[PDB]
Amino acid sequence: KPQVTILATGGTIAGYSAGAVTVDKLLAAVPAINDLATIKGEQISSIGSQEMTGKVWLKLAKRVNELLAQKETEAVIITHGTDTMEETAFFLNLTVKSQKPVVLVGAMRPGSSMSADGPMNLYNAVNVAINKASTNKGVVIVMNDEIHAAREATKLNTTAVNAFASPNTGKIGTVYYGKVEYFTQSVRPHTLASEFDISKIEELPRVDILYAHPDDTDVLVNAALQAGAKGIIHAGMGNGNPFPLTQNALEKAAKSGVVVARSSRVGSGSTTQEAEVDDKKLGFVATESLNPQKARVLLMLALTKTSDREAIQKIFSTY
Amino acid sequence: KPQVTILATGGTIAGSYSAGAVTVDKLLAAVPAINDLATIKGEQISSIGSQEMTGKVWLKLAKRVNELLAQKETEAVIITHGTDTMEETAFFLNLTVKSQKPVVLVGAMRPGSSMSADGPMNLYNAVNVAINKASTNKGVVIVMNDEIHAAREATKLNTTAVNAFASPNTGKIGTVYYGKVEYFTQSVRPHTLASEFDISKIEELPRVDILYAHPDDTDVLVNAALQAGAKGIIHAGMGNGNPFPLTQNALEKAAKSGVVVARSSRVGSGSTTQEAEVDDKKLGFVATESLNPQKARVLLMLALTKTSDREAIQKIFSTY
Amino acid sequence: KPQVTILATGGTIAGYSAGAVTVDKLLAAVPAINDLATIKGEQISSIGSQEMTGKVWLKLAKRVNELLAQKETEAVIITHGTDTMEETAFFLNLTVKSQKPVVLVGAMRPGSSMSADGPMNLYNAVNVAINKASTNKGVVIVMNDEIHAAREATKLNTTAVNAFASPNTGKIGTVYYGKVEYFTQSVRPHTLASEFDISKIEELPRVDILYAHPDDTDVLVNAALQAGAKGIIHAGMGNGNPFPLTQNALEKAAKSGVVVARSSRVGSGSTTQEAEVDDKKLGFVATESLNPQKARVLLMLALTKTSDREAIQKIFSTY
Amino acid sequence: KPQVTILATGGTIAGSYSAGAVTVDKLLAAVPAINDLATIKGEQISSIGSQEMTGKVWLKLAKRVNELLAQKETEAVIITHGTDTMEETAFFLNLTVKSQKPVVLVGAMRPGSSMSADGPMNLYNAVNVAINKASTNKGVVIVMNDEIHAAREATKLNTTAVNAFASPNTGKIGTVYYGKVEYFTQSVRPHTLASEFDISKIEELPRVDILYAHPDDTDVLVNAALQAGAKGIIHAGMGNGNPFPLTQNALEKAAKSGVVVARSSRVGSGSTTQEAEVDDKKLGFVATESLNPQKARVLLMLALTKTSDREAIQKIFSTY
Repeated sequence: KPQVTILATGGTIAGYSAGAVTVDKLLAAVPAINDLATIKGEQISSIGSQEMTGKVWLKLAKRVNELLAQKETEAVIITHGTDTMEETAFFLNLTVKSQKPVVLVGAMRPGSSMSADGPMNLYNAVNVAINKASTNKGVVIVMNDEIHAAREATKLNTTAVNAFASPNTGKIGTVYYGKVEYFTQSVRPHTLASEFDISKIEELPRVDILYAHPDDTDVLVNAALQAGAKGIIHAGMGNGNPFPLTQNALEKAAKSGVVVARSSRVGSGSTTQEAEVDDKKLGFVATESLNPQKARVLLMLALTKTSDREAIQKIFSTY
Repeated sequence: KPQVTILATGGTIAGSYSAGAVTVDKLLAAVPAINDLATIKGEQISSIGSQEMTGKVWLKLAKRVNELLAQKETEAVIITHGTDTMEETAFFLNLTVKSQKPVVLVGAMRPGSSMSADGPMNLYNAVNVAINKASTNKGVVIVMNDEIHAAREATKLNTTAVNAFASPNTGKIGTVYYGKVEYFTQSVRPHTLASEFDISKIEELPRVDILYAHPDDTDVLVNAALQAGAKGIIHAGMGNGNPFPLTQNALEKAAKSGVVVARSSRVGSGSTTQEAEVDDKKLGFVATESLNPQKARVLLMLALTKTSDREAIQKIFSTY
Repeated sequence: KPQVTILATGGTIAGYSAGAVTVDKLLAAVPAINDLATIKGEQISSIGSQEMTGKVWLKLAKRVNELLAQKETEAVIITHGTDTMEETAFFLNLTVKSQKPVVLVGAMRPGSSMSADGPMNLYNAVNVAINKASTNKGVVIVMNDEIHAAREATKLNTTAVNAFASPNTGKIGTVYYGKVEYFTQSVRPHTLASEFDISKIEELPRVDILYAHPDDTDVLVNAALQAGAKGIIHAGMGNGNPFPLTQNALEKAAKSGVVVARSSRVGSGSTTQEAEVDDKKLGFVATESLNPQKARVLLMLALTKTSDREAIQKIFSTY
Repeated sequence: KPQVTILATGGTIAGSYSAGAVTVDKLLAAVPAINDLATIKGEQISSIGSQEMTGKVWLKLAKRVNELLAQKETEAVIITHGTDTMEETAFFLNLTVKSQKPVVLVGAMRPGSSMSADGPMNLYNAVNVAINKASTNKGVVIVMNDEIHAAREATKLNTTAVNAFASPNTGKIGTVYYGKVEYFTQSVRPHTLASEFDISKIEELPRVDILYAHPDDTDVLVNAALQAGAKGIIHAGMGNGNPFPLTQNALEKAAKSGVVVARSSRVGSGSTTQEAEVDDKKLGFVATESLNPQKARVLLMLALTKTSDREAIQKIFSTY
């Protein structure tokens, strides 16, 4: 049987020792997985996803690269809370240097809730990890019988069991009662094709996210920059447009060396280059086909190796 | 024919006798078909991009729509507006217009100069919706891409697509295909005449800030809004309105200091429920439920023109 | 406590005597509902939804009107299979003469499946039935924490727990862990405002559904008409367009007195009047904002009281 | 500049030196911008509405796209096609074109004469996608409403909207905004060069009927298709491909008689799985999995040009 390691980041999502007790619990909740793979488990952290920090990210990614280097460790499944699951998977996607499957799975309902999604999500995540076709697909998310590329996925609804979507593309595969089928695959660089390496990095650059609205202000740009932000993701109106006042504030901070990346509050689509705001002239970067919270993870990583407007924009037009 | 007034908030959404406003005059030439259906009056309320929208433009606009709609000769009011913030303007007027006559906001995802410009058709369909019988008492509506959306539900969800507008929580209330208007549903949430908000004597809207949550969040943005004098704050939290621990304490501090903290979600749809993870009652917050951060901000500025009481404000979010 | 009757149409969807044993089972699976309402239960039928017939429909609707006439019967919940659930609810919506809530609920996963949606769907359906706001909303469907108007709902996916959508509008309300919220309501005539009455009707008119495709045929029109169809729903290409050959066949059958209603295979949108095909001249009716399977239920009902092209078209432009 | 050939299957999707086809000539005048990007050749393969499409037009088209793509001077091939059946044509060529050079199908939801006609912009974006580097080896694609859709996944899902096209099971593979092409994904399912289907020596496609299931279903439509000589039948069943009992027995009879019965679903998305309610193996049916009834029909006519074997045909549905 394939050996797989489940890394728990908090509590149980679903209902001898795999290693972590949290993982032994899940294995009791779903005795089913044991006929599928040899499961070992570790407790990477003990938090809720809304408490996650860059430190936990580094910890995880580094631990994931270790596990994946071992010839007898076929894949790694990370049980994660849903709130920030898309940020962690995206990070890992640009930071894990392996062709082996890394599957993040979670649950919209407590395991103690009637009709808890967790058990089937776990059963399905495990079948995807050990599936020959998941190799080279990059980091993926398994929720509600669907398989999403980590670049494309976002949590679009607050409570629905089907809260995960890939607004710009769509899921890449499906897994129904453990049967896995892939129809597409990402074409943008991930994992072994990523230029970022976080072994040696211990702290990530500060990057704040600003939310645009009419009658906007300049004090939040100011406070982020005075608090030491290296980058600022501006979730702008429509096609990444800012209120004239905050634009002035964003132009001053870019001259002060803070990298200002224009995103959008909108929810989907690309925040294009050469639309209404002139980024070359003002010194901003356009985040293109990425939301504010994922554009931030990219900006943090970009900042660990550069701060040139042209080079960062190239990264956004690349990943 | 019915008399319709068109209030221009910026420039021509279609194309590149004087109705009253030059912009309106270029629209009428842009697509003449509109003249065979209504006697149009045009009026320039402001000349800006929707990203430059401000509370004062909002106040002037509403006050004007109310003067126009009191007139028997005026059947409807169409507002050409930029897309970026159309949803906030529409939502504001919806809790602020005291008439059941239709108030229609229309725009274009592409420049009038563009090839396959969407503005002409949206304008034409918009005149049809304004003069249709079934549009009365439906509240303020947005007409874009052959669809009719309720003001409370509409949001621009894509940066560039001609079909950028959606109502994620519900769906469009009707359709308009080459002038043919049909309604299939209607908002059961109070609006217009049934709204308790009256902007008549208001010169200024209170300041309400919106903060975007993420892992490794901070408390400096909360404090700045506080110092900058925010009367209220919308927190687009993680998942079901969840704050990062550090930023929750900062928020708790602002609520003690009298700033109204309303929890929303950066997620995009769904409700930021009560009785979820955060104890709002104990922390002194208010859950905005089925509203995105930006419309939750418009409801809060309004609420604040009347009350700062947490219970009342919660009730307002649970009603509108 | 409100009294409510659950009418079972087949087996258990979820996990003293309410009446039907199927209903006693559900009550054991979800002891929760018993603090909510006084439940009585009946077994209207013992079939899978793909076996449903017009006879079962009449039976149900007639039984529903009876129950709803009783002052102490607050609402009726019908546990139904998902395949044809939209056809039954639509029928009932135009046939139940009451202002009381009629809620259809089902399950995409077996109750014996891990993460079965049935228990929470039942818990939620019961909270909606007894909710003061569900009165006058017409017949509704409760699936996956959502409330759909019966006119608008369709099963859009074969396996997803979230397979129910209202493609043209959207759900009208939500029910999360029993908390119910309505945001919209239908504006098209239902229940007490419907002109149809099925007490006295014992058999419904035959109406076949044809599927359009390039290189289409005329033998299926022919066989439906020779088999005695009174109406034929043509699920056409795009905006209800037919292949020239089958159009000829459809024009001959309309002259032979079969009512031909143009719908679409497309999935959403209105199959408009005065688009590419001239219905007046050819004698067809345009089904407008309705799919093939729901346009068929309407045509059957229209046929119980008329067969004039103008009057039927008015019904399609009405309901 | 790159040389692109435009094959017109009907009329002008935009607008109301000779490229080679008059229609193509009107397109070039409709939007000149296209001439600054490629040297265009035009060609009228047929002049019909897409609802009149037939198997023979499909065969001629493919055979021609293959002659064109063998030529070194030909960089891509754009096919203007009516929307109604664009998805079947695209899917056919996708399992039938032996070249990795891009094959792009474009159309318009509105008449070229219409106000805010979508055809001009779609045409322009379509030329950009055909001449872009990343389009090679992506398979046949449809370009509509600023989006690039894989042929296997595309379907017209709304009767009138300019954004009628979607890929319900996956999503668009990329986007094209004012000529700027980006790809975010690609089909992992075999197409074009990797397809085992070769139409070169084929004069006719076998007859495959599609039946629509519903409660109180019948057996007379199954028998008629049988009598009419159907070689295969697509059954758009209820939910997960479920037939009404009566019609299942009729279908079982056709499978015994050598007609290939392939179970699909009228539902609209999802897969018509195996190991579901019907025992296909025992009944002799084939499950079409993640394919709608109409594309499942195109795959089956193809399969049938090679085999009638149930196992093989199932494998083909499980692969493409």
